[PDB]
Amino acid sequence: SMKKEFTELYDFIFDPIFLVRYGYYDRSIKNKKMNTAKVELDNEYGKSDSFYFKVFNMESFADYLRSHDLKTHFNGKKPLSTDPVYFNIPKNIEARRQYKMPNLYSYMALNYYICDNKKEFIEVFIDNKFSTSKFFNQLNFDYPKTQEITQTLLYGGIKKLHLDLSNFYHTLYTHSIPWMIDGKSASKQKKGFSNTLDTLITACQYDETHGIPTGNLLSRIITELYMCHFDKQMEYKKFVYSRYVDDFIFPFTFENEKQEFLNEFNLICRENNLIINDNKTKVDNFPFVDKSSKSDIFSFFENITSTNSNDKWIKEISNFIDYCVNEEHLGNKGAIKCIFPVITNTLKQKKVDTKNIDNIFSKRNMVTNFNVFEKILDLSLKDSRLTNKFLTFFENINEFGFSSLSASNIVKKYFSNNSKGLKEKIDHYRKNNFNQELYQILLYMVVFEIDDLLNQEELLNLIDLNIDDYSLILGTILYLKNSSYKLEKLLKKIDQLFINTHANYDVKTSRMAEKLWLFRYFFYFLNCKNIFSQKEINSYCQSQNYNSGQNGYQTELNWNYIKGQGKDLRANNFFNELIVKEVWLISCGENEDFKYLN
Amino acid sequence: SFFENITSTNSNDKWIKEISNFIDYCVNEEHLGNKGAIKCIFPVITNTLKQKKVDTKNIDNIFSKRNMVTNFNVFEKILDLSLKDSRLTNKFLTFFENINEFGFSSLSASNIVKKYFSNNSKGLKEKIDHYRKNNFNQELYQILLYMVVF
Amino acid sequence: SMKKEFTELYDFIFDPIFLVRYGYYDRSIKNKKMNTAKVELDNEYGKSDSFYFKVFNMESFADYLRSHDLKTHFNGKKPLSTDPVYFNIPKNIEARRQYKMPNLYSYMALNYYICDNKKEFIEVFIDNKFSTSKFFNQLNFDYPKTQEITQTLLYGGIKKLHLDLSNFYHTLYTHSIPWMIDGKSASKQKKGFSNTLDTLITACQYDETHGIPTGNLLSRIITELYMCHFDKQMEYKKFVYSRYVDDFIFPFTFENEKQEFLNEFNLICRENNLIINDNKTKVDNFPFVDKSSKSDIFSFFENITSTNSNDKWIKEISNFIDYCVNEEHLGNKGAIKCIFPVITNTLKQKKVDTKNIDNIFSKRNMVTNFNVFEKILDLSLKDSRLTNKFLTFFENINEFGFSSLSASNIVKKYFSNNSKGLKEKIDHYRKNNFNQELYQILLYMVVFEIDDLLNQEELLNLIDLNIDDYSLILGTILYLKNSSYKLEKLLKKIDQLFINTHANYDVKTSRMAEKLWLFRYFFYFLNCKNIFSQKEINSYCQSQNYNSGQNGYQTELNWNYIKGQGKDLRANNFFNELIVKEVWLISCGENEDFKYLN
Amino acid sequence: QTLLYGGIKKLHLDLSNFYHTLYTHSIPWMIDGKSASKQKKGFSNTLDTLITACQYDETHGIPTGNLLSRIITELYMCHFDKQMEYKKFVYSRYVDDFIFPFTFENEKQEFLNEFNLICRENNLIINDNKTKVDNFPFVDKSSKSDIF
DNA sequence: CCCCCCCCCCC
DNA sequence: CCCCCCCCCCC
DNA sequence: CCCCCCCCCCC
DNA sequence: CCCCCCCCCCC
DNA sequence: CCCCCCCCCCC
Repeated sequence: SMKKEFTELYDFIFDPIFLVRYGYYDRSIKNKKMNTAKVELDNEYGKSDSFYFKVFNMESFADYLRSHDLKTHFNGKKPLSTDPVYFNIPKNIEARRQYKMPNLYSYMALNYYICDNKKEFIEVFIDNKFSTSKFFNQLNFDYPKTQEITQTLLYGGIKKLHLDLSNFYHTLYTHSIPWMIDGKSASKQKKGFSNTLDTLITACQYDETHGIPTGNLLSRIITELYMCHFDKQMEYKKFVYSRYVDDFIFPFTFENEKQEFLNEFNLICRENNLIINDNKTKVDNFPFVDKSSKSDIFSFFENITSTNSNDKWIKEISNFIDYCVNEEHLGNKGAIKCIFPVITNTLKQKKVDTKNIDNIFSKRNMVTNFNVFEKILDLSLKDSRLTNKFLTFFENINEFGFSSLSASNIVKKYFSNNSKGLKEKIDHYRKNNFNQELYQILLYMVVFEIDDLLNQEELLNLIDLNIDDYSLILGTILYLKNSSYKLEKLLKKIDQLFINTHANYDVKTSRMAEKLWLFRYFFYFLNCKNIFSQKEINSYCQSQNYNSGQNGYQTELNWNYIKGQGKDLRANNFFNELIVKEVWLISCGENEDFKYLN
Repeated sequence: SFFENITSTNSNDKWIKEISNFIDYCVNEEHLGNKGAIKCIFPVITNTLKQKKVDTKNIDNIFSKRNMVTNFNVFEKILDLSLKDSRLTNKFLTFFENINEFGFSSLSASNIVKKYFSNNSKGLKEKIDHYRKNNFNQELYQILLYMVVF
Repeated sequence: SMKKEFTELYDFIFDPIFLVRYGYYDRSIKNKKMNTAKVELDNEYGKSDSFYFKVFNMESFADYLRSHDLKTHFNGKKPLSTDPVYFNIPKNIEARRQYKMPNLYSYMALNYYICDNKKEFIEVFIDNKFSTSKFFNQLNFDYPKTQEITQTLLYGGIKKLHLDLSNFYHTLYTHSIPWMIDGKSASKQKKGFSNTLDTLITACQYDETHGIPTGNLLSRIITELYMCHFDKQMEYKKFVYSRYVDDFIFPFTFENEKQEFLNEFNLICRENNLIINDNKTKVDNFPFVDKSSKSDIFSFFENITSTNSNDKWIKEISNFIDYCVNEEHLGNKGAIKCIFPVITNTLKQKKVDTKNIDNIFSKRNMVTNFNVFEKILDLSLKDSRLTNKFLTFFENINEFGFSSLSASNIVKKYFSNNSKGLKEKIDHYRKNNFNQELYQILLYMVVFEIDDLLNQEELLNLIDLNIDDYSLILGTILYLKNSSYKLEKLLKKIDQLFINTHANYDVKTSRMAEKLWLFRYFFYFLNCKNIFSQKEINSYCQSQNYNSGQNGYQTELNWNYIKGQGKDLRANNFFNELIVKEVWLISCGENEDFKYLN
Repeated sequence: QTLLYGGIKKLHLDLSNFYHTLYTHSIPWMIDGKSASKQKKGFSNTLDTLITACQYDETHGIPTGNLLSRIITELYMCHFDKQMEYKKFVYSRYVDDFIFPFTFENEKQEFLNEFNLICRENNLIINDNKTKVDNFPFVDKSSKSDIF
């Protein structure tokens, strides 16, 4: 039954371990058996578009949860307020979009509350008919199935009205969530489900009521609940439409239907402080335009075989990249995303031999200096949202036989040829807080062993304020990967950053409820396993004249002393429990020395 | 040449999705100014089904299958396409005649059209009233002819 | 000196009595001597665009303040939370804009706090150089002077960049006010000036942190402080521009200047959760376009004299209206606003005799049935933001000699000819909460003695939920103006409304901290002076079987019983102090019988 | 494609009527420096003399339609390229079709100023109609895959 | 995971 | 035509 | 020339 | 207010 | 109809 498929999917999804192991970084899996009871390191079952799993993942945390219960940390009535990792990404070539990756403690508080009240979500989701977003790309509810549902919903209509909400996630008033769930006139008399949910959301973003912490699956689930209650209001008024998150497709024939729909939709938006993006409002008349047909794209390679020469494969792949970039320019949404999966699947399906793949992607044409890996790398650097897809593509063809040393040399050569523009780019994103672009550049330098772009001085200039946690981690990794440099300068930079960050806070505020919680955990976890040698930390702190004590040297660099400071130590106790059990949140590679090339 | 790389060895699900994408593609072609593209949908689907040499029971499965999760059926999509333009009534009924000869059961088609009409009864009654007041003869004719036939 | 003119203006403005007498309804006066120490009723010195002064004004309250001190009501640390009057107005022919007229108690709390900390505002305003909005159209800082300042600020630039903030007032995060004033990294540790200011603002909108309560002068002053601190940040980075509220005019010559400005402006907007309206972004190249020249408009009437016939005056005025409507269509902002003042000033300056004015505006052409007052009335009904300008124009020409009975008959005839469309309009705005349009129609019916449009049944359908206070007052006035109808049905409607409104609240919430505070004050003030006869209220409440008691009949209609209910009675005590002293907030006319035709 | 790496935007520039209005005495300017035209007998001066002899001592334009003209024009344009490379710019040129890859508007403006300066020095005129910036995702209208 | 056909939307 | 203000729309 | 894959840009 | 020239921007 | 390749335009 339809109901029973929905129920299976939602009992899979609404599990705390699922919700952190794939939810935190917004990962999707296509089969329940992918959710193995072991730590996954060498492969990736998941599909994600934000963060590189081989460096940043929740596998160790999920393994910890699988055997030990952290319910006890999450019984205090008032949820602890914490600062998230602010991580700004491109919306397009011009605009920006803000992610907020919550403190893991606040994430887990919200996570257990949502799984404890999962029926609040599941009854509405299963009763809902208009949402194609209430599957969250999980299991087998992929893009063609959601388009099938949308097509069914658009029956009978000679016209389509398209409506969008402007800046929906990022300006959503969080106290309007209980209005949508329970009725606005019942907000005026807490202790209910929706009020507590709002409180935990604001705790995830430091009691900020402006917007929802975007970039994770719990936020998507809460937003979907909000929007399915919007859908319930519109359905009680007897309207039929398709919604993907905030993209409303209204089928209609007569203008009175359209006008009555617009009045009702305007009314609910005004009641809940929602704003329509009037730029995106458009009526499409039949015959309907469809710019997102992907048939030509996935059938680019029909007439090429493994009997074709490696040169024809190279030129065909190059033409493919140009063709999909042009398709995306023309309005074919997701065409650039399609380049990497379909190249990989064509290489697998045409059954090209490993040594032929090595020749295809490692060949440098002598006259033209052209190499097709370099073209694909430059394409990925054109949009930092493509970082994960590019690195997954590299992983796949490296498995297919493309040598990792050859890839490292190609990326090194690319970076040397473009070093000046790349340094100007790094400076641009550092001044303007373009977090994902800087992250992409540093992650490529970490992955492909680029040690020539930035010297010691620029690397230490990376460790400063207005740098996101992930970039701080990647720069610190770049610095530790170079054995020539000595650790005192990094210790000084990190200490300065920690003190300056704590200076923005009440002196009774715990460190792990503050900004840079993830970098701090990285540091304390490294120090706990002597990559950050305890002797040289002692030397640095002697140089700084810190007073010793019962726990140690009374510095921001000493977790033994830090874990006990602050009035509320709940986040500190949670992260100390993680540190003692050797739960890592940042993967240091197979051999603990920060190499990700396999 | 939409259907060059599909064969009778392809699964019925791929045939369903390929036909759906075909309909969307020709509707977009007609929107872009390709005159007669929507007319082309029915003859070339029928000729592809004949030429790919798909078996009668496979045709029955292709056009009678209701996907349980999505409630999608490809005959219902083609029927709704035909109701989008009443000049398509004859082409739709000829297409139904052809695939019914190809093996698609007439009782299954009747149930599919009945279900479509029940789900859209309110809008269809408003449509009937519209064409009755405004003398839209072919639209009313198409609706009543579907009710007679199915 | 420049400083000393600024100082004079700001010591005039930052006075509590000024800030309520002209600030509450956003009124401007051109001379300090207009701020008389008496109640103004028959004339209006002020200039306002929102609410009709002859019905809604603060003159009685200001007279009360002038002799008695209400500081004592405003010493409790935690400000009482209240609901404002929600009053939605057209933004244009399509979009809407929300006003929130605060509870007078919360207004006065904010008012005294701001005047007590006026130096916080005045130092920044006087030090500011980029704002042409920091004069609030007061005294002699009118439109040409602000344009003079803007012109000076735009010197040296071959290009202008225009930037706007989208939905600035209505989506402003109120906790970002202390960020702008003090620095965002100092929000994390209250008791300071900016935090208390934020708290009083949210108290004005029922502890809602989404947006600023728009439609009054205190909101404009707070928004100007916010924006002048934005200007201080941009000036420290050595940029020069003109700002009107959120309209940024950046003068520049080279594209590097423009790009650096855009990066800095984007950075501050991202820091303070401000969103640029990317639709309004445009660069203008010299030679510069100027679509707002008003020279032809104010010189339409140069070649007409009082020796011209009344027919030529009629036709000239008609052509004038068409010409300014076309000017506004072409992008001449404020051209339609210009119609009424310049017609009035032309009639005064051409020195047309009173009987000639009567003939001009009262003449009905027999063949064409055309009357120029009816055309101007229909123009005003085309945009409800024109209500005040139309009624001021009528007041002026009525003073010039145009008979009020003739105007009443003309408006009556108009309303009879268009009764069907007008009833459909009334229903439209009632279903869709178009508050200002409904207000305009009911205010015309009140002013011009229209008693034929709506019978008793529709008038009682006016008294229901989702109707703003001002429309509720105007409908109740329409009902009391008709002596044929008896008062029991209105008493039943009003009682139902009061009970239903209190049902949305905690049972310990005081009535005058709730929605419909202004309607409730209207009712209680009428009952206190026996327009709402006490005998017939007793009869109604006997019919409803209310239990009597120490104060009276224990109903929502009895202020004696109502004033003592609720845990916090501060708002009730303040409004009871107003009621006892016969301070009215709604003018009932010269002879207390609700006639405004003079 | 290799030359256009690293760029989020492309600037397209063309020279108007390049072959047919090329001042032939500007060839020694491009090859040797304009301030060295004022004191012949050198390579570039003799080359200019033979070109004008091919078109009846006409100094307006280059005799178009043969490979020697293409070689001389390519020498001229590669010296233009040497001037732009010494100022540390990277672009693709086909004859007179300049494809400038860039990311920030300051790069584009500095390139435009330098290019304008050299064009003014050598009596070269930009076809302002063909000037356009393309933003990524880039348009490509010349795919021949369906055709072949 | 298992054992042809895939691959895209949003915030 | 008579005795200021005019003057244009359509088919 | 020799022995699959080609084929187009400019002036 | 008092005693020529005015009149418009925003939210 | 018979025995590969079809299939569209208009009024």
